[PDB]
Amino acid sequence: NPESADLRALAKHLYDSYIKSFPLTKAKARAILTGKTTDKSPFVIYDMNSLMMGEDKIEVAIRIFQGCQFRSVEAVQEITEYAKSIPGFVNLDLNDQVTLLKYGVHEIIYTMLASLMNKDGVLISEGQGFMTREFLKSLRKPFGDFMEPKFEFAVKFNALELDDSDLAIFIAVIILSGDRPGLLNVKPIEDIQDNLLQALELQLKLNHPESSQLFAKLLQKMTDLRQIVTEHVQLLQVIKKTETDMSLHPLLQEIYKDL
Amino acid sequence: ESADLRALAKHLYDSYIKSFPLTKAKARAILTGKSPFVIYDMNSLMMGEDKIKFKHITEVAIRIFQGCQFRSVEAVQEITEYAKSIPGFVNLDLNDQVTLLKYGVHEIIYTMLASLMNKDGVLISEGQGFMTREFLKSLRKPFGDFMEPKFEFAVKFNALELDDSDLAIFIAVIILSGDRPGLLNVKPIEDIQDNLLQALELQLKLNHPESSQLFAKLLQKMTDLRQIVTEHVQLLQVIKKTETPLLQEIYKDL
Ligand SMILES: C#CCOc1ccc(/C=C2\SC(=S)NC2=O)cc1
Ligand SMILES: C#CCOc1ccc(/C=C2\SC(=S)NC2=O)cc1
Repeated sequence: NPESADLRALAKHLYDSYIKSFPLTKAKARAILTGKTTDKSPFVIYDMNSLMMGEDKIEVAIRIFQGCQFRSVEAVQEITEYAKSIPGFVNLDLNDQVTLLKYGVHEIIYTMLASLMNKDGVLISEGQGFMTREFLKSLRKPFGDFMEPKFEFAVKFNALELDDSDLAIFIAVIILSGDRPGLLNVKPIEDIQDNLLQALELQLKLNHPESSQLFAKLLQKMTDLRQIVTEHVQLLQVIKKTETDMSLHPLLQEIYKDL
Repeated sequence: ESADLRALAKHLYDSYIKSFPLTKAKARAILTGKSPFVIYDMNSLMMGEDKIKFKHITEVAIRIFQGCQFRSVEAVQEITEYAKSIPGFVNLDLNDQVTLLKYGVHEIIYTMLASLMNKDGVLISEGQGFMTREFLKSLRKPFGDFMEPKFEFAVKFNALELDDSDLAIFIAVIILSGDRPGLLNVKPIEDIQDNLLQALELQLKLNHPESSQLFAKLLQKMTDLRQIVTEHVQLLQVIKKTETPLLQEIYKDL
């Protein structure tokens, strides 16, 4: 194990800072969704009466949507915290840091949203709740189509059966993309990712020694992420016209602006 | 048992060299002779941004201030990597690691900032530049009173004439402070620090035999450090009442 030991140390570092940056890991999500407890069982929201009942322990479609955005802002904060811990990220040009976050934040958000999802719904409110897929689809349709692409991607992506130690390196690879529009110094970004991609390859080979070409399949999923992000920005462009009274968050505004 | 303390001292020094590019020996060679670009007024600041490379290059006083905090973010990552090298640190509770770092990064940032400072100014941009103390004082209020406390601390601290091998163990001692608010398991933290304090005592007695109680005086500097940190966050909230997106999330601390 020559220089593979450096990649193992990098994997462990990213995983340690992953746990320190995201309070709801995939491990805790799967322990809740399956039923490995009686204290971690979520309250299930599936209709109007179960929503009103679940509003004790933390318009209707507007309220759910605003709740989504706030969770998204919090997620951007956590991803920012995690990004600062990627070796070399804070040593890059400041403009490039803003750019990498601006275009990577949502690909990671949907990637990690898969961890909170099954084919039937998605965990909410730090895992205290669980909103069903059909209830989200039953919302008034501009809002009813917002979560279905995330659910379809999550079904296909959860089949890879990645744990948190894999996802830490994977989302690090997403942040350090040298093909982002408007980057000033691409070469250093590509060097960091070259290291992150090596680390991810080794981690997937050791953690999934039977998953043939899991590295390639995981890399191919980034295509689906792009498509998901595109459909979302279009959907937002519809909501901005239909709902002239709803407010989009400034942080979310700066991310999607001129994307 | 002293051989174990010496092994810990050498280990922490090698990790210190690996983690911090601009060491105190490097900085002091620059502050004596080896050729940094000097920033002494507004015009030399303009020419500095056009010739070197920085992190403050993106009112002038507000810009200088932000470059203090960006560098602090960069510094936090270097300090984080070094802390992970302290024996026993990674085996601690994860929440305790986050807490120790959260409350230690400031004291360490100023401790090591003293290594880049003399009575006349501070090195910047990995030693490529040197911003004068007078030009920092000439900044408009409240930004002109931001760095002067750090300079006054660095003078008294540098009078101790510590080197990198001393500062490595000293920083490690700061991290393992068992009195940080919110710690869940103080016992192993204080155990590691008890070992680090022994290593620091032996190091100072072997490296500065003419200084009788240098260990005691170095410990006395921590009160001055916590005053500098405590009084720094005050000017930081007043700074939050004088500066009104995605960039502000990157610098959510410092
Ligand atoms: C249309 C639409 C979007 O659907 C969603 C999906 C997930 C959430 C997550 C929540 S809500 C809450 S409270 N805490 C969370 O994490 C909210 C709305
Ligand atoms: C009032 C005020 C703030 O004064 C300072 C002091 C030090 C720095 C450090 C820098 S800036 C750079 S680039 N590289 C460094 O190490 C920046 C601003």
